[PDB]
Amino acid sequence: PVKHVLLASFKDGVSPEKIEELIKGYANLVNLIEPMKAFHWGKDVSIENLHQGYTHIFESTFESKEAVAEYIAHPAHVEFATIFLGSLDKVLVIDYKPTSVSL
Amino acid sequence: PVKHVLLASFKDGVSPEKIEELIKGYANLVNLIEPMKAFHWGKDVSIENLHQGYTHIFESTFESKEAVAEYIAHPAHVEFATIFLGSLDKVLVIDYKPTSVSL
Ligand SMILES: [Mg+2]
Ligand SMILES: [Mg+2]
Repeated sequence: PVKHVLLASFKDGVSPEKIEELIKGYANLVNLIEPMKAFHWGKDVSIENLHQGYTHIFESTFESKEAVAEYIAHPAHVEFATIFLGSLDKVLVIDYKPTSVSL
Repeated sequence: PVKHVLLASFKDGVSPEKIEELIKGYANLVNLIEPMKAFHWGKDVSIENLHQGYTHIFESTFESKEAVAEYIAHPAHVEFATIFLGSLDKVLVIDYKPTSVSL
């Protein structure tokens, strides 16, 4: 359905340990928030030098645009987002419905 | 394996028709380039106002980091990239190996 993509840069002084702690917390929102169905992440390993300072990507899966909105309004999201966003330099969010060249 | 993510903003004066033409061309690289295995895209429909001016996302799937490198070096990529990049304002690329909280 709808993929919720967040790209991030962790601020100076955020440890690798705090990053893995934060990522486990973000992923836990699957469990805490009904509409969020799955969570995957990655550290950038590109070679093109086009990452624009972002180092990580987080993708969460939803069944609809309305489900993403419910997630954003959910008090567990609002609480955790303060924690997570507090450790970021850069953030970028895009939501899309995966489309392909299909018949 | 490795997901190759490109975020884009189309420059002023690129028509919706030229965009769909360009997207069909990018997607065709699946066919032209062995290492590229699948292609999906989306227009941003986020509500958070965090998209940083990017409007589209393109995700291509590869089997390895080496396969992405082969794609970048492939002459069909080099030719088409001039065309596609010529119509962009903003571009951002990240490659990642999808990771999850798993046992
Ligand atoms: Mg859930
Ligand atoms: Mg191919």
